[PDB]
Amino acid sequence: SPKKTHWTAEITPNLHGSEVVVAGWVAHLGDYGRVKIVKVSDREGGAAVPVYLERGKTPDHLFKVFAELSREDVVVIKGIVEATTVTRWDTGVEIFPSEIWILNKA
Amino acid sequence: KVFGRCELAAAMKRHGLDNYRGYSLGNWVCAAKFESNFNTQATNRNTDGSTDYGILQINSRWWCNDGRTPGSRNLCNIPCSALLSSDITASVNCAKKIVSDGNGMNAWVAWRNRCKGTDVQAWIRGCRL
Repeated sequence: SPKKTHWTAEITPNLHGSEVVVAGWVAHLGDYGRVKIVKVSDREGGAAVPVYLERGKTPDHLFKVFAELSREDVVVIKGIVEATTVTRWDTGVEIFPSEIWILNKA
Repeated sequence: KVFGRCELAAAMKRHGLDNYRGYSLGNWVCAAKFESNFNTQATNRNTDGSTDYGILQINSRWWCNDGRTPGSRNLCNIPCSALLSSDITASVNCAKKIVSDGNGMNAWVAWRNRCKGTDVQAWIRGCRL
């Protein structure tokens, strides 16, 4: 398990392009087919950073890890930050993972 | 059925997609274009055993039941075949649930890669709405 480099609230657009390691629990799961989204938090009443799995861009083996994911699971995730425009549905940041570790099942 | 650009915009507007969850009509027309090319029969299998169906390429893993996808949730509570009719009511209804899941239209990869952040209104401009 890699070592946490940022809190989910510390993941900001400035980090665009750099590699980060976040650690927390699964706040939310979304499976839409070619796109899967897992939101991770490490502080109650704090930010949940969206982690993105996109077929054709994300390493295929990570889609298996995602399949074993449940809400409240504790995970460690290494990935690249990408900046986006803040909207009702966009935090302003996204993480594209290269590793997804499950430390504990709910 | 293969819709015409303006024909589809009118149907989507009629079904109340304009500004649904904050997304202007152009977004929905643009998404359909790059997901299904306006074809309601659109069908595509993925390597994971799931399939995408209809004008908006809804996935069989969580959202519709096609009877051959493991881990089926069928959250839209409709058979995937209902997403193939020339009547887009089923697709629209299911898309409304999907776009309300918590991630907006980010559920659609084609929209993300081809539509998001562009002048989407261009896809309805001119048509008599």
